[PDB]
Amino acid sequence: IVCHTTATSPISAVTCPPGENLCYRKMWCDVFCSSRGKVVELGCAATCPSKKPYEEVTCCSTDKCNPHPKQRPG
Amino acid sequence: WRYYESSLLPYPD
Repeated sequence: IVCHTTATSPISAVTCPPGENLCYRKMWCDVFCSSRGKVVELGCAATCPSKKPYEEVTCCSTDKCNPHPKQRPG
Repeated sequence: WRYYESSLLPYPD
């Protein structure tokens, strides 16, 4: 699968390692949440990152299904 | 760098 990644600047797409067939988007608040919104992390995954109390997680299985909130999927 | 939902441009740190 191919996923968006926040490891690069600008955000780009990477082909995930074999066995990692999901894309993920993780978002959470830091000190700047009120003005900048939540922190955004995008990457690859074999297993969806566990759901943490004060964290939002989205995991999907189609190419580039995990875009930055400011971008459309695909 | 770190990204926030408010911009496609990354912030320092």
